Amino acid sequence: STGSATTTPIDSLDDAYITPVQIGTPAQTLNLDFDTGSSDLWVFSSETTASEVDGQTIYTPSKSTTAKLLSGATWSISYGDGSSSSGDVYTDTVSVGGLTVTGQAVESAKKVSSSFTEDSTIDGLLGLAFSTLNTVSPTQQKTFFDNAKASLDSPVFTADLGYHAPGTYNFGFIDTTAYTGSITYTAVSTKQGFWEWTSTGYAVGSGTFKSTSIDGIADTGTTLLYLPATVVSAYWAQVSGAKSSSSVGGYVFPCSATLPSFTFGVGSARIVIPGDYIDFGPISTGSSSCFGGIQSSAGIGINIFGDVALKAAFVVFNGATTPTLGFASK
Repeated sequence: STGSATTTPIDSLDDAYITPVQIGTPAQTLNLDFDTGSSDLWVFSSETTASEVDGQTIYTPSKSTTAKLLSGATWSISYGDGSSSSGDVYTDTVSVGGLTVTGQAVESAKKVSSSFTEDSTIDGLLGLAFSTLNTVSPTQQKTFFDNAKASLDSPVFTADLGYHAPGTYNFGFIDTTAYTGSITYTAVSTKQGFWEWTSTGYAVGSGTFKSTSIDGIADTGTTLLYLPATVVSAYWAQVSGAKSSSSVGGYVFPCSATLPSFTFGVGSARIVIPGDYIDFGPISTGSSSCFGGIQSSAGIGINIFGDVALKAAFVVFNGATTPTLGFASK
């Protein structure tokens, strides 16, 4: 089997991407944030505290003939931006882009933090990291990909995110029309439960490439590119007036600037992020200070190749027995 679904930015800045997902019988379609940095599929639901729902579409398990309470199971997750959610668990039929998993754990939120409530366009998350990070207790549950894998034509999924445009998540096949040149594959460590890999270096604009190992994760659920302070300083030093602002919470730059590109290495290959992808616009409405899309990872504890980086590539998440990651230009 295979599946193919379009993923769409939630706003004009590509702050996140939503992908339609069919849950239950008859289908209930919710727009989920596909997140290769976590491993819980959770949804706004009929059980979510009413005051914490503000425009989201909810999953109602009592209206699904295939829903079954997973008795005794609970979940609770805290993300790296400080957001969180928790609740109980059902199993139900879940389909993405034509690909169907029966008996998928669907984690029903009883509580969500304010950032989730305030984002009316995101109806929940679909985790695509390794199942060892799944938070369901006392019986840990598998991701949608892990459940689908044996049925897929090939044990892979791909992320093809757009810049200010829709893109695609494919399951079970590599669309050879969706990228240019060849795909370069690189080793993955699953020791921390992430799609963790080591970039071979970077360049700023038209500058010379610096060969240096940068360990980080491929995380479709993180908006920005978070890299070591040394790397980030070298980037922003090429933008007149750019500075790190503790009051704003990162690097800002004059909105009048033309940003340089940023290149990262994948083995001997190179992925170029155009300067425009690094512009996240005014810090507040009407400001002439703009927020940068490359930020320091210092204090996070890991480097994160988020959407800013990933949307510059066609990315293969290879879930073969020895997992790997592939990157191609597009």
